[PDB]
Amino acid sequence: QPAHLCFRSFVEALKVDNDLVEINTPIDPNLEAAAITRRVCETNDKAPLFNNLIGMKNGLFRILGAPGSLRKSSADRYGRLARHLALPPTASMREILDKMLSASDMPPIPPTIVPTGPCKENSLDDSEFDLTELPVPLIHKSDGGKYIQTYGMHIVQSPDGTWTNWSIARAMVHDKNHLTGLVIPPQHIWQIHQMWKKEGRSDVPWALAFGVPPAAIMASSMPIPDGVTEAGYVGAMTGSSLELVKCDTNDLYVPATSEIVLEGTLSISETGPEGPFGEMHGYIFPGDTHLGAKYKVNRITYRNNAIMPMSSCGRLTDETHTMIGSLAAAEIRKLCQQNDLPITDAFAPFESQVTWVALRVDTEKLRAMKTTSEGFRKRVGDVVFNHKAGYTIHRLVLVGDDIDVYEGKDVLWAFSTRCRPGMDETLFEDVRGFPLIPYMGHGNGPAHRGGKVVSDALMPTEYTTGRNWEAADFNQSYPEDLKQKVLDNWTKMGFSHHH
Amino acid sequence: QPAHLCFRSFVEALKVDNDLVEINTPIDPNLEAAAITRRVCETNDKAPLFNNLIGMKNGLFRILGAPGSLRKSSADRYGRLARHLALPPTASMREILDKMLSASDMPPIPPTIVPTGPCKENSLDDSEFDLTELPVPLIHKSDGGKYIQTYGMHIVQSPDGTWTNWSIARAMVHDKNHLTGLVIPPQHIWQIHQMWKKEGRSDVPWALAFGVPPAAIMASSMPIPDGVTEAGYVGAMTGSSLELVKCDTNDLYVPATSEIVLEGTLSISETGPEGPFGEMHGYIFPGDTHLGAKYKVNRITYRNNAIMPMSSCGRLTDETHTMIGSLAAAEIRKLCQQNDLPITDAFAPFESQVTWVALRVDTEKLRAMKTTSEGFRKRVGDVVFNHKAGYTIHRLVLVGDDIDVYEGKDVLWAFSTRCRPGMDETLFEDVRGFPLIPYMGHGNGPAHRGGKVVSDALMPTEYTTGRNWEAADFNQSYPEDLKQKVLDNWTKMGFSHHH
Ligand SMILES: Cc1cc2c3c(c1C)C(C)(C)CC=[N+]3c1c([nH]c(=O)[nH]c1=O)N2C[C@H](O)[C@H](O)[C@H](O)COP(=O)(O)O
Ligand SMILES: Cc1cc2c3c(c1C)C(C)(C)CC=[N+]3c1c([nH]c(=O)[nH]c1=O)N2C[C@H](O)[C@H](O)[C@H](O)COP(=O)(O)O
Ligand SMILES: [K+]
Ligand SMILES: [K+]
Ligand SMILES: [K+]
Ligand SMILES: [K+]
Ligand SMILES: [Mn+2]
Ligand SMILES: [Mn+2]
Repeated sequence: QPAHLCFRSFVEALKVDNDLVEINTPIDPNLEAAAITRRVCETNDKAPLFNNLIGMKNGLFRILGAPGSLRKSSADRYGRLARHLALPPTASMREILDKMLSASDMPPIPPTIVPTGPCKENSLDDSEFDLTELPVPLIHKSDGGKYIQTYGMHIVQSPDGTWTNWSIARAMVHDKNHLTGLVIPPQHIWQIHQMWKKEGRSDVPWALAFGVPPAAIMASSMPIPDGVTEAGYVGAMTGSSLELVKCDTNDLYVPATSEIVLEGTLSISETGPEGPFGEMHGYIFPGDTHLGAKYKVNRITYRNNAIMPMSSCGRLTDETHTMIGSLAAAEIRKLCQQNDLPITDAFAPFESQVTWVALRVDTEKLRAMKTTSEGFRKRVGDVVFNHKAGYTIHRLVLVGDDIDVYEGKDVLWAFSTRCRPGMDETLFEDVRGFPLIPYMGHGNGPAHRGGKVVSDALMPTEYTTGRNWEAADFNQSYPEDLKQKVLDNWTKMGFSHHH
Repeated sequence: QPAHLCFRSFVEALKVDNDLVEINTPIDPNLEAAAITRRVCETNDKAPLFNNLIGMKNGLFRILGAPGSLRKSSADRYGRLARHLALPPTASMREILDKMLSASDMPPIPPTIVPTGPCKENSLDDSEFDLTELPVPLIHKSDGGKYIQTYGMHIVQSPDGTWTNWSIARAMVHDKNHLTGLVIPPQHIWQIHQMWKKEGRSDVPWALAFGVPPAAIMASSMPIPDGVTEAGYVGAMTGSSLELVKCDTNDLYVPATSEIVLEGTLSISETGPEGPFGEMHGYIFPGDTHLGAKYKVNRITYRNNAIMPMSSCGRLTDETHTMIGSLAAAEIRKLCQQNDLPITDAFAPFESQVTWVALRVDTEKLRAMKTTSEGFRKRVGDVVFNHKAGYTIHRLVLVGDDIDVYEGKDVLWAFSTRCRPGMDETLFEDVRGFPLIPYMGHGNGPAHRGGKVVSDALMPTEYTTGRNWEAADFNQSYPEDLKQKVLDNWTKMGFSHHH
């Protein structure tokens, strides 16, 4: 099976790329696996495959850390993400985000039901497993539980059957047969949960599949529109119908090559302690436990020699930055364009801890609109901050065509030099806020509302007659023939891609 | 003579450090020297010494570019600055800024007058020089003149004789015997000029010395207090009285080893076209010429084989970042402390284009103050933004003790995650603004007023009971013994100072 369609093949691809370290000696899931992974993520090293996890039994489980993190070299920096999508390892972020958006104006390709697959190789009924006995990692020393779920896909379906959602939401072990996790607005797992709660008749049929097709985990992490079944979006993106197998204990369908599948129910009534967890913004607040959603596990199925992917999330750079931020930015770009806003590109700078999105403006189109900063900022912020795709993002930075929004140095330059604090900004207090940002949930104001801003780093003439500066840089401050001469003589004089 | 006391010895020090490239073939001062220098500054390469400048005649002049720019390696990143000050090349920014502040609670050591020095080796009277015939560089292609003055020291004295100021302010060639330049409030050259204007009786006696003692050019660039003679501050910092020689045509005193000295007058009545110039924030606005101050040159004296230092300023990183930003930050740190504010450290992040200063707070002291964010931000911003040391800085970021303000990644992390836009900020519209920032002088609001902000990246419990988080990073999220084990086994497992 191709790497983008099969997690086991993806692992092989990483090995073949010299982008994997296999660790065959015993590693403790209590902190050690996650510490190694954390160090990988902070240094852009090779992904760790833990083949010898202390507590592994009857095939459950090995661990792959850092599945969607960065590589060291600039040339293949996003290669691990490219390997989720059948793209060349040198793909740019623009190419990755375009691939993720491509299915948005294509017919879905619905999944294909097959009778069996590798995920059925082994099974454990409700007398034969205990979640507390598996080698579930403790990822950060102050976590409030062992977070089994950091890179699997939750599967829930609307009561009417018409929408099946795939998403990544965290969850930890509660006891032998239950998990607790976040189920919060405006996420689609929450929206579907609310539908079942209003019906009031049963718990939500649920499955959680780990080690799913890489293209599917990417779509899981993306805020594609309400009511759109991710399986058919992934089918259209990849050009192929995804092969799914029915669960044994409910009528949901999971990817045939899933490494590990949990089947059960998400309660419409019960809750349990959840958190704290070391989160995407780089913090944990020890002791901050709150009631979360509660999942009951009735059955486990799994591949021979099953591998559990894990995100050791926190400070830069891991899957929470590369996937949450970038994929939100992609959706925001599309949303802007669909609202007739002249946005060409969007990216969440890593430097902002993916709390900003920089929006590149086609300034020729802007000039035709004959508008002003105040008006334009308000329009952009209303579109984005009133939409689910804007949920995680608290600052939008508008920049003109000279800025590469995929280069954080350039975004920071433009923000710092072109946006006058206060005057060139519009604050949004009556929008949904992202409580996980420390200044929100642990800050001075409402955790769930406000704290958002549009920062206009467009210069005045960008709205009227066109850019009226040149950069004071080597590229712009010297003629072509001179630059080339300098470059050609550089090493001759005495001065100093792949790598 | 030691390197910090003699520019010619400083050049030798750079050579001996393997931090100099001597270019002995012809180089054009029209753009080429500055293009090479620009590329150096953008890549942190070795400083260029142009020994063969097209247009050099009778000893005027060679050029040294990038005298205060960065080195590539982390270990000696600030080594060129350290060489201005007799510090080891591995000195930290903290050590550099402490050295620059050291003279602030020492008695001045006034200069010593000597009868002659190298700066008298050659001379040109007002029948023998023409500024338009010297190899003055065109630094950026759209500059409005040839900017002879980018790293020399202007010398002016109050009418009463009691304050002699040394500073760096730009100036360009106007004609055979005049320069034009910026003389703007609140700079000390402007303050002294105003004194002479109010007296109304003559033009200001002036000298401009290039290739001065490195320790003197550093103090030139620093906003030490009103009324303090830089020569005596430098004497106290270095522990030695600086040797000065009288000008030939006026009674000002210049460093004995100056490479090149211009003597003349700064007019109290006349102006001439000045600018545009490619500036510290990374921009030039072609055609933006305005009237500037006008200097008349009556005499030139110079060393044999004189060397003119040049800053090819613009986008990161050059002397305008390393010196303007850092030295302002140093003075701000002291100002805060003298106003009883619990500030330990200050630095202007390069990422902010040195428009921000991050202020590290001693949070134990803050807690004792029993205050709030709103109150504390206002107090800090009043002290700093009402003072000349705050002139160039438009955003102050308050951070707690865990943040190294000399590391821009950490400042950006804290700003993005701990300061809620709007709520956690105080805007200052009734303070002096820095018009050279594009969003000021070319922006939507008054060029000279407002546009400043205090951004509080202190978390709520930092004011009350103490930090209540741990970072989700390798350092903080794992115990000591584990970290050490991971590190010790890193290369064994398969994973990857001076450089
Ligand atoms: C890649 C990724 C995405 C996480 C995520 C993580 C990763 C690694 C974690 C597991 C390591 C930590 C927490 N995460 C959660 C999360 N969204 C959410 O609601 N709760 C979470 O608890 N997301 C973001 C969520 O997947 C995206 O917002 C999707 O748009 C949600 O899909 P949906 O649009 O169908 O609701
Ligand atoms: C290092 C450095 C400092 C420049 C400077 C440059 C460099 C390289 C340039 C020459 C390349 C470009 C412009 N600069 C000017 C400038 N200050 C100013 O008023 N006008 C300028 O035109 N400064 C900043 C000024 O030197 C500091 O603000 C000092 O505090 C001024 O000394 P003072 O406190 O005694 O007034
Ligand atoms: K999704
Ligand atoms: K603006
Ligand atoms: K000075
Ligand atoms: K704050
Ligand atoms: Mn969805
Ligand atoms: Mn001064």
